[PDB]
Amino acid sequence: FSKVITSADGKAAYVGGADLQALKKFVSEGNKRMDSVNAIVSNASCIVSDSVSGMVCENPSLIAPNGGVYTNRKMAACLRDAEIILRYVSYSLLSGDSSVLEDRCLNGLKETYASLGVPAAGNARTISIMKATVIGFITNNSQQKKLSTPAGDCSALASEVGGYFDKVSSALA
Amino acid sequence: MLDAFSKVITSADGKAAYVGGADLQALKKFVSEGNKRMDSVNAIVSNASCIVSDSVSGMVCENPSLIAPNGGVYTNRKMAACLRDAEIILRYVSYSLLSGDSSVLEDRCLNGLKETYASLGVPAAGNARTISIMKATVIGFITNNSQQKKLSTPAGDCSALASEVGGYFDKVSSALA
Amino acid sequence: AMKKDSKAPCVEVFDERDGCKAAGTQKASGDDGFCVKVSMKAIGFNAAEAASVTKNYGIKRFGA
Amino acid sequence: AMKKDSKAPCVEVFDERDGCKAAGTQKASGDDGFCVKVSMKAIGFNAAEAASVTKNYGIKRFGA
Ligand SMILES: *CCC1=C(C)C(=O)N/C1=C\c1[nH]c(/C=C2\N=C(C[C@H]3NC(=O)C([C@H](*)C)=C3C)C(C)=C2CCC(=O)O)c(CCC(=O)O)c1C
Ligand SMILES: *CCC1=C(C)C(=O)N/C1=C\c1[nH]c(/C=C2\N=C(C[C@H]3NC(=O)C([C@H](*)C)=C3C)C(C)=C2CCC(=O)O)c(CCC(=O)O)c1C
Ligand SMILES: *[C@@H](C)[C@H]1/C(=C/C2=NC(=C\c3[nH]c(C[C@H]4NC(=O)C(C=C)=C4C)c(C)c3CCC(=O)O)/C(CCC(=O)O)=C2C)NC(=O)[C@@H]1C
Ligand SMILES: *[C@@H](C)[C@H]1/C(=C/C2=NC(=C\c3[nH]c(C[C@H]4NC(=O)C(C=C)=C4C)c(C)c3CCC(=O)O)/C(CCC(=O)O)=C2C)NC(=O)[C@@H]1C
Ligand SMILES: *[C@@H](C)[C@H]1/C(=C/C2=NC(=C\c3[nH]c(C[C@H]4NC(=O)C(C=C)=C4C)c(C)c3CCC(=O)O)/C(CCC(=O)O)=C2C)NC(=O)[C@@H]1C
Ligand SMILES: *[C@@H](C)[C@H]1/C(=C/C2=NC(=C\c3[nH]c(C[C@H]4NC(=O)C(C=C)=C4C)c(C)c3CCC(=O)O)/C(CCC(=O)O)=C2C)NC(=O)[C@@H]1C
Ligand SMILES: *[C@H](C)[C@H]1/C(=C/C2=NC(=C\c3[nH]c(C[C@H]4NC(=O)C(C=C)=C4C)c(C)c3CCC(=O)O)/C(CCC(=O)O)=C2C)NC(=O)[C@@H]1C
Ligand SMILES: *[C@H](C)[C@H]1/C(=C/C2=NC(=C\c3[nH]c(C[C@H]4NC(=O)C(C=C)=C4C)c(C)c3CCC(=O)O)/C(CCC(=O)O)=C2C)NC(=O)[C@@H]1C
Repeated sequence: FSKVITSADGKAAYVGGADLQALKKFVSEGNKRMDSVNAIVSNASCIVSDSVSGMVCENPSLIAPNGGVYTNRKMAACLRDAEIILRYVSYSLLSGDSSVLEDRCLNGLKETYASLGVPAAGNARTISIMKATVIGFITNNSQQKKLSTPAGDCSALASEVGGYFDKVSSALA
Repeated sequence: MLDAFSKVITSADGKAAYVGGADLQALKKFVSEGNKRMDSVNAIVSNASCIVSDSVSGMVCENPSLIAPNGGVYTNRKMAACLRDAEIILRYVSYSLLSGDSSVLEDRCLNGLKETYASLGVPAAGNARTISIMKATVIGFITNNSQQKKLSTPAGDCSALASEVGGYFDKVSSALA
Repeated sequence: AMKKDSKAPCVEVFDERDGCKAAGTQKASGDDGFCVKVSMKAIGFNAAEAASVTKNYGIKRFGA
Repeated sequence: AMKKDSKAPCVEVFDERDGCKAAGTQKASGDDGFCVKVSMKAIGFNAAEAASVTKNYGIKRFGA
C-alpha cells in the first residue's frame, strides 16, 4: 500500500485474493491483525471522541479561555488530529511497522504544536486514552460493545499497537 | 408549510438545494417556532445513526427470534436492510419536521410500503417496535430527556414540536400496522 | 409512491455564528451564520453496523 | 515530514464470506471473501461533534 501514501491523489489501492494471502505471510498473526485494524477503524469516531472528552473532563481548563480546545474551531481541530493520529496507528498495525507514522505524522509535529501552543499534557492524555480504548477493544475489555471475532487471545497485537501509540506519546512529550 | 426544497424531492438527481440569510428568515415564517424547529431537525439528523441503531437493537433485544433462523433480521444482509430502512424512515420524518407537513413522507415513503413489506415477509410487530423506539428517542432528545448526550440549545420548552414529530411517527406506525 | 430506490431526503442544518468558515462552502446567500441544505440520496447498507447490532443488541446503552 | 495537509491513510477491511455481494464493488482479484482497501484522505473538521464534546465531555459513556 506504499504507493497510496506517496501518490498525488492518494486514490485507493485494493489487495485481496492471493496478494492478500501473501501479505498475511509477511506479518505475524495476519487474521487477528486484520480484525484488530478493523476494530480501530470501525470505531474511530467513538475512540476519538471518548479520548478527547476524557482529556477535557480531567482538565476542564482546556475549554476555558486561553485553553487548548476553547471554541469549536479548536475543539474540531483537536478531534481531527486525534483521528489523523489514530489512523496512522491503524496503518502501522496493518503493515506491521511504524515508518509511515514517523515520517508522515510525527516528523515535525511537536514543533508545529509548540509553535501553536497545543498543550503537551493534553495531547499525552488523549493519546493514553486512545491507546487504552483500542487495547480494550482488542482484548475483550470494552464494556458497551464487543467485537464479532472468534474468541481468543490478542494480547501480542495489543502490545504491538500499544508500542505505536507509545511512539506518538514519546514524540509529543 | 415550507416548500423551498420541493424540487430536491422531485429532481432527477436529488442534487442539494440550500437556503440561508434573508431567504431562510422569510421561509421560517411559514412554519411554527422556526428556530426551535431547526434545532429539532438538527437533533434528529445529527444523531441519525445512534437513533436507528438503538431502535433496531431494542426491537431485537425484546424479540430475539428476529435474529434466529427464519427471522426478519437473520443474516447480516437482512439486518443491514432493516437498519437502512429505519434510517430512510427517520429521514423522511426529519423532512416532515423541517417542512411542517407529512405529504412527502406519505407519498414517497409510506405509499406502497406496507404491501412491499407484506410481499417480503418483513414482520409488522418488529417494525412497530423500531418505530416506537425511534419516536421515544427523538422525543427524548427534543425534550431534554437524553442521558448520554445533551443538545447545545438555549434551555426552554419544545413540547409542541415533540408532539408534532410524534404525530409523524404515528403516521408511519399507522401505515405499517 | 414509494419508489424502491432507497432515496431519502438528507437534511443538514448549519449554525456558523461563531464565524468559522470553510473554503468553498458558501452555497446560499447570507451572512448571519444560518443555512439549511437538503439533498435526495440513496441510503446505503452498512455491513459493519449490521454486524455490531447482531452482536451487541442485548446491551443497554445511553441509559435507555 | 508531516505535510500539514490533514491527509491520513484510511484503511477499510472487508470480510464478505457470507456471500452478500454489492454491485460494482469488485476492485481487486480474489474469491475468498477478503479485501483490504487503503486510500489517503484529508480528515475533515466536524463541527457537530466539536459542539457535542464541548457540551458533553463530563458524561461518562461506554462503562469506562
Ligand atoms: C442515540 C443514542 C442515545 C443517546 C446518545 C442518548 O443520550 N440517548 C440515546 C438513545 C435513547 N434511547 C431511548 C429509549 C429506548 N431505547 C431502547 C432500546 C434499549 N432498551 C432495551 O431493552 C434494549 C435491549 C437490551 C435496548 C438496545 C428502548 C426500549 C427505549 C425505550 C423506548 C420506549 O418505549 O420508551 C431514549 C429515550 C429516553 C429514555 O431513556 O427512554 C433515548 C434518548
Ligand atoms: C468507542 C466507545 C467505546 C465503546 C463502544 C466501548 O464499549 N468502550 C468504548 C470506549 C472505551 N473507553 C475506555 C477508557 C477510558 N475512557 C475515558 C474517558 C472517560 N472517563 C472520564 O473520566 C471521562 C470524563 C468524565 C470520560 C469521557 C478514560 C479516562 C478511560 C480510561 C483510560 C485509561 O488510562 O485507562 C475504554 C477502555 C476500557 C475501559 O472501560 O476502561 C474503552 C473500550
Ligand atoms: C483480537 C484481534 C480479537 C480476536 C480476533 C481473532 N480472529 C481470529 C480468526 C480470524 N479472523 C478472520 C477475519 C480477518 N482476516 C481477514 O483477512 C479479514 C479481512 C481482510 C478479517 C476481518 C479470519 C479469516 C480468521 C481465521 C478463523 C476464521 O476463518 O474465521 C481468531 C482465532 C485465532 C486465529 O485464527 O489466529 C481470533 C482470537 N478474538 C478475540 O476474542 C479478540 C477481541
Ligand atoms: C427543543 C428543540 C430544544 C430547545 C431549542 C431552542 N432553540 C431556541 C432558540 C434558537 N435556536 C436557534 C438556532 C436555529 N435557528 C436556525 O435558523 C438554525 C440553522 C438554520 C438553528 C440551528 C436560534 C437562532 C434561536 C433564537 C435565539 C435564542 O433565543 O437563542 C430556544 C429559545 C426559545 C425560542 O427562540 O423560540 C429553544 C428552547 N431548547 C431545549 O431546552 C430543547 C432540548
Ligand atoms: C451485501 C449487500 C452485503 C454488503 C456488501 C457491500 N460491500 C460494499 C463495498 C465493498 N466491498 C469490498 C470487498 C469486495 N470487493 C473486492 O474486490 C473483494 C476481493 C477481491 C471483495 C471481498 C470492497 C473493496 C468495497 C468498496 C468498493 C469501492 O471501494 O468502490 C458495499 C458498499 C458500501 C457503500 O456503498 O458505502 C456493500 C453494500 N453490505 C451489507 O450490509 C450486506 C451484508
Ligand atoms: C470552521 C473551520 C468551522 C467549520 C466550518 C465547516 N462548514 C462546512 C460545510 C458547510 N457549511 C455550510 C453553511 C455555510 N454555507 C452557506 O451557504 C451559508 C449561509 C448562506 C453558511 C452558514 C454549508 C452549506 C456547508 C456544506 C457545503 C456543501 O454542501 O458543499 C465544513 C465541511 C465539512 C466536510 O467537508 O465534511 C466545515 C469544516 N467546521 C468546524 O469544525 C469549524 C468549527
Ligand atoms: C487534540 C488532542 C489537541 C489539539 C489539537 C490542535 N491541532 C491544531 C492545529 C494543527 N494540527 C496540525 C497537525 C495535523 N495536520 C496534519 O497534516 C497531520 C498529519 C498528517 C496532523 C496530526 C496542523 C498542521 C495544525 C495547524 C494547521 C491546520 O489545522 O491545517 C489546533 C488549532 C490550534 C490553534 O489554531 O491555536 C488544535 C486545537 N489542541 C489541544 O489542546 C489538544 C491537546
Ligand atoms: C427493520 C426495522 C425491519 C426490516 C426491514 C427490511 N427491509 C428490507 C427490504 C426493503 N425495504 C424497502 C423499503 C425501502 N426502500 C425505499 O426506497 C424506501 C423509501 C423510499 C424504503 C423505506 C424495499 C423496497 C425493500 C426490498 C428492495 C431493496 O432492498 O432495495 C429487508 C430485506 C427483506 C428480504 O430480503 O427478505 C429487510 C430485512 N426487516 C425486519 O425484520 C424489521 C422489522
